[PDB]
Amino acid sequence: MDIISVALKRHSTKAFDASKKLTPEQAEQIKTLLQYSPSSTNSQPWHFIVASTEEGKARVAKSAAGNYVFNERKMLDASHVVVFCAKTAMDDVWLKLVVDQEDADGRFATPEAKAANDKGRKFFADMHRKDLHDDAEWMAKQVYLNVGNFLLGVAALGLDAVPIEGFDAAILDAEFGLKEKGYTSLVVVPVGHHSVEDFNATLPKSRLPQNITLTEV
Amino acid sequence: MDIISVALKRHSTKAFDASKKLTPEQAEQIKTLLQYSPSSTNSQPWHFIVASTEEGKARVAKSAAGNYVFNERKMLDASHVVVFCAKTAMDDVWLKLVVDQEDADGRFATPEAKAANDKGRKFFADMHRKDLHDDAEWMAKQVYLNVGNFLLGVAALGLDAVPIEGFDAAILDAEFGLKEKGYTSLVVVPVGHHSVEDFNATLPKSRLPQNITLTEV
Ligand SMILES: Cc1cc2nc3c(=O)[nH]c(=O)nc-3n(C[C@H](O)[C@H](O)[C@H](O)COP(=O)(O)O)c2cc1C
Ligand SMILES: Cc1cc2nc3c(=O)[nH]c(=O)nc-3n(C[C@H](O)[C@H](O)[C@H](O)COP(=O)(O)O)c2cc1C
Repeated sequence: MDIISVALKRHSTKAFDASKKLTPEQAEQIKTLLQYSPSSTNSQPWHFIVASTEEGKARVAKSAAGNYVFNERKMLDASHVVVFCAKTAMDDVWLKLVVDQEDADGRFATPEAKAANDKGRKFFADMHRKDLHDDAEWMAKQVYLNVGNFLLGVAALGLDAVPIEGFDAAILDAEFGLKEKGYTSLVVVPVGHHSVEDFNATLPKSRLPQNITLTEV
Repeated sequence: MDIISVALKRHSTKAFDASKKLTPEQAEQIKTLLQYSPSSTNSQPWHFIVASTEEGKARVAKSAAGNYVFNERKMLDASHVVVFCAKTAMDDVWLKLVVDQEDADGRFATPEAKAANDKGRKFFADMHRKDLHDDAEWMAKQVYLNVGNFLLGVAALGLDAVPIEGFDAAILDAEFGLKEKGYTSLVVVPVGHHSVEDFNATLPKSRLPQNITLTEV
């Protein structure tokens, strides 16, 4: 159970074995990972859809019918398929909700601590929706962080997965009633076990040398 | 069971033990982690700065001014500090860097297949920097994905870390001459070991209930 090995061994599955499914335990482990991911000020500006039924994966895959047909198969054949969603705008409600939760779990000693945490959360939230007018992308950024967390996490569970950015968010939004609830699709991640039609399992892993992307000071 | 415990036990350390440094192997491991993270089309539109010296860390801490004082401590007290940077504009010279390392690592069986990815990568990049004119946030989204992978990874190594968004991007960029190289800092991640002053090490992890963030279908 060494994380580097799993980091060097994991890959983007290009073909899933429709027959091999997720344990009801692994199915639970998948939702736990999504939920427990960190976020700026613990804003958790996301929403997830975890397709488990063929009727569900088809609903999702329905967004890959365009010029992303090669992606369609990964969706339908994989055990579970999660489509990460980000909030469209950071509202005062979601903010009150987060702090009310942190309080419910006992993260505040005095009511003054609770207030100081809320003012700090609103400081950052405001500099985004009021100063820089980027709360939508700031929120989308955290969702991606959640994905990086997820990809490594499932890989460490001995599961295969692949981050799909090639899909019509517009079609997916409409198909699930998103945007109405204040959300958008950003990444689709089919999870399960790979089949022999997956070429990327035999191919070596590649990244640019550290002498180009990294500076030590 | 394995990464899940890691995921639920990890926390945003608020105070570091300066004397507690990373072991020689741990230092190489965090670097590997930064390197093998996935990214859309394997574009790796990122750059990292790892400060391990006392001089390096102070230079990064320079960005912890104004209303970001509460983060200066962690940037100096932590064993190593990683500055996550994204490219400011995706140019063909880099798309050529990626494809050349993929060809060199032995992923392409036929020269037709290499030209097949170059086109795939280009088409994806083209619709971002031309049509939507948002390649700056697209590359930035990839960096956050890398951070998520990093946060869980260092935690799996038994290391402490806190993702910092509270710093001055201009000071960090200027202090390192990033704009001229084509980069901008997004997230700062000091990593080492927590001190007993870390009030967050003993506090309970708070997250929203799954009945709000997750829709199982
Ligand atoms: C992108 C990002 C930026 C953050 N910025 C800061 C920061 O500037 N300073 C800090 O002390 N914590 C920062 N946090 C830590 C969050 O408050 C923390 O991740 C969140 O409350 C969840 O707590 P946990 O990491 O203990 O699970 C940041 C987290 C993320 C993901
Ligand atoms: C955000 C994102 C989007 C990607 N889009 C796709 C996609 O639509 N289809 C696909 O097969 N792979 C996709 N990839 C997988 C990448 O090509 C892959 O992560 C990269 O080549 C590095 O290889 P690895 O995943 O084996 O480490 C994507 C990856 C990420 C992180």
